[PDB]
This record gives sequence, C-alpha cells and structure tokens, in this order.
Amino acid sequence: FTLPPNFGKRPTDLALSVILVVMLFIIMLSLGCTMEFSKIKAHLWKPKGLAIALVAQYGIMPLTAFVLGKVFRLNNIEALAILICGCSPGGNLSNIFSLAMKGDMNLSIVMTTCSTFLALGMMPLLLYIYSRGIYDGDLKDKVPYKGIVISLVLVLIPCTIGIVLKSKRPQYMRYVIKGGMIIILLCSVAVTVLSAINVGKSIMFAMTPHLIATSSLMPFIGFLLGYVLSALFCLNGRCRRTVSMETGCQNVQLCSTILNVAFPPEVIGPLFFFPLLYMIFQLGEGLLLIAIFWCYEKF
Amino acid sequence: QVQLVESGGGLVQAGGSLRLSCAVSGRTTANYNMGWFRQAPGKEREFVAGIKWSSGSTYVADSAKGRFTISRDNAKNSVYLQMDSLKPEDTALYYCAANYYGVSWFLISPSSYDYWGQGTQVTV
Repeated sequence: FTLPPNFGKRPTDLALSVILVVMLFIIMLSLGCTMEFSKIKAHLWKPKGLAIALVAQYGIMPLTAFVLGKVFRLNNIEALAILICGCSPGGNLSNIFSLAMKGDMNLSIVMTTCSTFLALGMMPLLLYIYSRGIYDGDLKDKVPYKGIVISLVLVLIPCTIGIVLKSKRPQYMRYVIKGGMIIILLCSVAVTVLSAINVGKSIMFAMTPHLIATSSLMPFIGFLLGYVLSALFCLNGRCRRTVSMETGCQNVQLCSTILNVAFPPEVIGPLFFFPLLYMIFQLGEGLLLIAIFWCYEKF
Repeated sequence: QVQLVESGGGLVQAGGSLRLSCAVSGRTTANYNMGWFRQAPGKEREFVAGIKWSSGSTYVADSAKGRFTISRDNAKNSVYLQMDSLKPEDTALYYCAANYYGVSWFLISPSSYDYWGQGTQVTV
C-alpha cells in the first residue's frame, strides 16, 4: 500500500469537474427560485435579529474547524480542507429540513441568500486570518485569492439568473421543482459512484477515523452552538431551532468545487472525498434530530 | 523560504554506490515532504523518491526499488539519498524539491513542489 493515487488520467477528472460545475449552476438557480426582495425591504427594518444569526454562522464555522483541527493535531493540508468545509452557504438542504418539520421558510431562504452573497466578502478574509494559525501560516503563498473569487462569481451567476427571473415571468418555477429533485438525486448518485470508481486505493487514505469524527461532530457542534446562542439572545423557540439547523448544514458542493479547481488534484487527492462523507452525515443526523425533536415535543 | 543545495559528482558505470547529499538550509518546519527528481535530455522532471521530514516515512518509485533509498539527517539539516550501484542507463541531471504540504500519502506530481536547489548533473 502507501502508494500515491494512480493519477494522470484526465477524462475522469473532467467528468468530475463538469458534473460539479453543473450541480453548482442548478443549486444556485434553486436559490434563484426563491423570491426575497419583498422580504428584503420589510426585514431591513429589524434585521438585527437576522444579522445575529448571520454573523454567528459566519464566525462559529471557521473557529470550529480551527479548534477541531487543533485538538486532533490534524496535518496541515486536510485541516485547511476542513476550514474550507466549514465555510460554505449550505442553505437548500437546511430549507428542506425546516420545511419538512416546520417554520416560516421566508426567513430561512433569505438567510441562505444573504449568506451566499456575503460569503464572497468574508470568505477571503477568514481564510487569510485563520491560515496564519495552522502553525505559522505555511499556506500563505498557496491560497488562490483571485481564483477563489472566480469560483465564487461563477457560483453567483445563477443567483443573478434567478433574481432577474423574478423581474420577468415567475411562472417558470412551476416546472422548476420537478427538475430540481431529479437533478439533485442524479448528481448525488453520480458523484458517489464516480468518486468511488475513479480512485479506489486512495479512499483508504481518505477514511481515517479522525476525518470521520470531525465530519460527524463539527456540524453537530454547529447545531449546538446555534441553539445556545439563539437561546442567549431571547429569540423565540422556532427561530432558535431554524437558525441552529441552518448553521448545522453547509454547502458540500461549493467546498468540493473550490477544492478541485483552486488546488491541484494531487494536492487535494482523496481528501476531496471528505465533504461527501460530511454531507451524507448531516443528512443522517438532521433526520435523526428531527425524529428526536418530534419525540421531545410528545413527552 | 528554505534554500537548497546539492552535492554529487558520481560519473561512473555500474558498481558505484554514489554518494548524493542535499544540504537543506531554511525553516525546517514540521510536515514538509522532500523529494528527488530527474532531467534526462529532452524529457521533463519526474518523481523518484521522497520522505516526510517529520515522521520519516519514505517511498520509492518503480525504477528505484531495491536500487535507491533516502536517509534523513534532521539534526544536521541534510537529506541523504544513497542510490545503489546502477546500470549505465540512468544518466541524468537530478534535483531536490520540498513542499510544506503535509499528507499521509506521497506527493508525486512534478508541478507541486516549490523549493529547488542547484541539482547536480551526474552520468552513469
């Protein structure tokens, strides 16, 4: 064993890249499916409560990745990858969970959208500050600032598509829901099977128990910290729970796309497999916590 | 910000355990790999061997199994590639390179590495 991935084969890499970019397009269009400008004006009056959730999820996510990296003294590059993992919008799935259980979707979607179009703002600065903290900031000259911004703007293009679509005929979202479900299911299964077959040996390099423990705890920890903070600021139970679970689940697609495009494939290697395990684990744990809550309200 | 430098002058046919030593000067931090390379005329650089400076795990490319090695000199800030006596074939310019990247596997790709010494030219 202890062999480097049998790399050099481009067509599989390109298939990975193209499916990832198209899922980025479709998910950010699904963001554009939601109308918010009407709520933007109304919520500008008292956004302080909303802004608290925003700054909380912007702050906790990096520091959590930082502290879990430190506590497991994780090697530098995968700790950096985890840092990328913590910082991502992750709103569609959260919206789905909340709609499944309860809540006013109007808030969840607007926090998601503003998280997106402020991520390009705070993303680079948080990367810059917390890169220095790994040991001395060894990656300082490897962070692709402008390339990250390019990835971000390509992500943001479907946001522009959706927002201008609001100005035009909103009827198009009547068919939008179907297609969205089919494309998300197909892309999920496709990435699973392709990222499995394309590299087999390196998966064992990507399955270290430390990675499993982090990918499990840190989203759960995000849930807990959102819960406790929203309890601290006297917010209602429903808003507290919504913001908690919105924090708990991130954007695997954005992180994966940044990992593949911003850094060399051999640099990321099977560590690219981490966000998939992440995402499936938040799916499982979110369902479990939904069931646990429905048990709690009973008794 | 690490400066590299090499020392090798073995130009002989098979039967020479050629002393190769790559003195390293710089921030010898943790978790940085360091490797050795090739330049035969007209073909690009390609990986041969490497080792994490911190843990000490080494790897060997296919051509060098049983034929090369690498040794850490961490107290004196040196790396020690003793290539075993090799056929007249392997005549090539060799290099040194190291990345601060720390990972379980061995990074192999040409373009990844950053710090380059004045790699020695040796024939066999």
